[PDB]
Amino acid sequence: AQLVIMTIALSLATFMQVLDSTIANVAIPTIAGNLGSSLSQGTWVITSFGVANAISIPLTGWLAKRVGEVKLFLWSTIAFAIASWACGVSSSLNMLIFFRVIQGIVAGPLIPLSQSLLLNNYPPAKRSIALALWSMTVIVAPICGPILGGYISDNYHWGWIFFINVPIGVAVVLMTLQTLRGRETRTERRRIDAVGLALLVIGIGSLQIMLDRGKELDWFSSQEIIILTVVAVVAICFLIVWELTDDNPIVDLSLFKSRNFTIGCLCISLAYMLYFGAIVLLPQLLQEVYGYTATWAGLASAPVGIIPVILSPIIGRFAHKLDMRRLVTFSFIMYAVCFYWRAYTFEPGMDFGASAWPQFIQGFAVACFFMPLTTITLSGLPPERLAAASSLSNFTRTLAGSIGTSITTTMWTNRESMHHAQLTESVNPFNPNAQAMYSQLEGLGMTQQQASGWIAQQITNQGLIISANEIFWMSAGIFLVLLGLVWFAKPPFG
Amino acid sequence: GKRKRLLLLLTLLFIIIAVAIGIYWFLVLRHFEE
Amino acid sequence: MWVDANFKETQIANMRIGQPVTITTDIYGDDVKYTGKVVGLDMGTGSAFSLLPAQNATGNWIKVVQRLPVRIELDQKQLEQYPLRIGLSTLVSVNTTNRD
Amino acid sequence: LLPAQNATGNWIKVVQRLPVRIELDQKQLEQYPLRIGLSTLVSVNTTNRD
Amino acid sequence: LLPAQNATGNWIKVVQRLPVRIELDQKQLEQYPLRIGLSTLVSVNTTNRD
Amino acid sequence: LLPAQNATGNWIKVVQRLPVRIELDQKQLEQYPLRIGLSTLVSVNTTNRD
Amino acid sequence: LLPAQNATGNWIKVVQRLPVRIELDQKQLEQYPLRIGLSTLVSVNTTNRD
Amino acid sequence: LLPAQNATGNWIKVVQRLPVRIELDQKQLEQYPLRIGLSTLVSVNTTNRD
Repeated sequence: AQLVIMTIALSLATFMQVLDSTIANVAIPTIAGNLGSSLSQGTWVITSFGVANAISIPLTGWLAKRVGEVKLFLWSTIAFAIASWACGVSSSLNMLIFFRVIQGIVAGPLIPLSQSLLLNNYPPAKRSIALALWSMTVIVAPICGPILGGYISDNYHWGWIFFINVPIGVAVVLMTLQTLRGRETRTERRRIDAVGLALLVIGIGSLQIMLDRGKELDWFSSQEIIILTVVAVVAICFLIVWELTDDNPIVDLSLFKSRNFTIGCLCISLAYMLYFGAIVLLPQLLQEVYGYTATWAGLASAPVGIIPVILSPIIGRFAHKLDMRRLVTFSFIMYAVCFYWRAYTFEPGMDFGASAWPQFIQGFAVACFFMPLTTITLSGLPPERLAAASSLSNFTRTLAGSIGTSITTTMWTNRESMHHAQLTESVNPFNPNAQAMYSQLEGLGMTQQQASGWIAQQITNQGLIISANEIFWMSAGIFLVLLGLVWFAKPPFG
Repeated sequence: GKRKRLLLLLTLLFIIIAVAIGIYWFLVLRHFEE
Repeated sequence: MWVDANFKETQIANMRIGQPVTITTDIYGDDVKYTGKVVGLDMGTGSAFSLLPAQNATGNWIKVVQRLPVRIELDQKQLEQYPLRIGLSTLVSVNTTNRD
Repeated sequence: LLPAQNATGNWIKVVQRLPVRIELDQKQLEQYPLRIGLSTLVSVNTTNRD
Repeated sequence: LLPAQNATGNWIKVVQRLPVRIELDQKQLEQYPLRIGLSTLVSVNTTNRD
Repeated sequence: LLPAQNATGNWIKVVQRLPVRIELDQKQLEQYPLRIGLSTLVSVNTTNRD
Repeated sequence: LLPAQNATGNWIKVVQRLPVRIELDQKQLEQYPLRIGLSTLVSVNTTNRD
Repeated sequence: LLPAQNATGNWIKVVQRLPVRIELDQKQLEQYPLRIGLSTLVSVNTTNRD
């Protein structure tokens, strides 16, 4: 059948972007080293893509209304394949940044355009099934990425991270051409608004730069961050004020007039903020405070996909007899349970299983959060506008993810510093079981200064674990309050 | 259009207020290393 | 045995010597109370005599509210019947109404 | 050297532990030798509290 | 008491700090005693540069 | 060597491991030498409880 | 201070750094003094390779 | 300095690395001096196993 092949193709189209997003952050250390640059210098390889993608995502609908959805999809896929190949064969950090910028600008129309095509092409008899299948690919790729990324980083020369996308793009283009022939989309020509584009570029770029660079510059203690935040806020304020008054919609804000859309967008954005701000810490915690490797660290998040890979069809099959709101509430409760589980069970000598059961539990929470909330988000809208709504949803979700990461990292480091301060106090003279430690250390031949450094390192590790567990507790508590918001949405679902 | 004229008008007031606050805070920090 | 109550700098003020105190422990729960008095406050915050930097040199500096220990002396007729052990947690409350 | 404590600013409370010492019947022990550091599961009666 | 090692590749720039000594007046210390380690907010009037 | 430093306030049960000293046939080491610290995989035949 | 261990297994490649010694003109330091630990920016003209 | 302690109950397998010594032609070091701790890329030929 053509439907199944099309489903596979669009799943791959939305899978490649997530794979590329997740793999680079894992591979950044070795890539930075091989090109004679530092971690701060190399981390620009991620911020550039972030800014480019952030700009590209909101603009999907404008190009959709003119170029044509199918043509845009095909052209974007081929261009992304070419850009990934170019990045893979780079030979300098600057050239890598350039090609990453191009790749990010190109890749914007993948996820929302793919979702819109899948939603429209499938007959309404199986809309729920199509949406259920789509949510899987966004829930499995983030874990399918880091394992392979680590294996490639530690075994073969980098560049094969950006080569795997070439065959995926080739298969996607071949299948799309062979399956979507004749299912064209109506177009329309309209005037171009310049102030809107300029205001969007400046504001969103400034916001992304501020979020991605705030940490190293100690946020508001650097004038650069201050000017960036000022320009961002001013651009967004004036830009938003304009769009509601603009005749030609560079961004279609009329969708916010629907109560369901507002509530769904807010809920998904905030829940995603919490999720993505939480999961980011675990890899770093394992690699730095426990000695894990990248491949082992990624392997600790495998048990999340065990549950969704099963329940996703079952939820899709039975969607006819469920009040989706109750699924959202259950998922929020399940996310609180998992984070409280992590909070009261992390210990310096915890085995691999101590950080694998909680993700097995989180599988349920992730499984029943994307499909229902996205079904509510796009409820009752006409078939033609599904593209713009998807673009808005994705833009908000990505913003939430970036914000969550930015807040969580700073909180982690600062609370680690506080705990370090509160701990190093006990290490003084006038204290038994403190000179004994020095005696045992000097027994092994360490100097006095080396022993002091070793004690300081141990205090640092303990502080990181305590600070990391303080963040999980806060996240779960915050979840407990976000529970009830999903009930404000009316039931026109369909 | 007119709504657009008041969109630029309200924005200008905030900007002027911020500029005026910038001098006070300037003088405050300039006269004291804290 | 005595109790070392760590109060923040915000609370250290208004505490004098001899003020009444009430201490409740966890092993015995709320079924048993203790009476005591302030012996005095320490002329140091613990970080005074530390042998290592309070924070890392590489990292930035973050403000942390300090704590200052206080010596509290228990009544000895209650210990003999409800004895304690070193390092047990306890909730302390100091009456600061009277300030000589 | 690094005592976990309810330092001011901590969001999660902690409960201390106090080791108590048990004694084993040696006739059983000689039959099934044990070794230092092995884990177990102890259930102490409290019906009589003279 | 523990040196910072800047030649390690994994180096992130950070603004440095320099200690400065400030002489308090003893007459008001008797009225309001201070302990070692307390925290204060300071302010230096640099209007005169001579 | 050094005590497992005091935990952060949580404690979770984990399985313990106990070393076993396994001899080797010297006549085969000379053909295929080993070195200190090389990982391996042993399998103890335990069908003769005695 | 603490020797680097590179034969570990969790090893990753990072750029190394090599300190270089720079002299200064003392007359300039006469009127704008420096202190140990202050950060700086350095620019070396390598156009003369001999 | 501290031999990594296995049998800790939180053990995960990681590859082990064994250092190998290489003598560098001394007639070419004088033309291109090297420093302690400078990273390099090593290629060792293995066709002649005798």
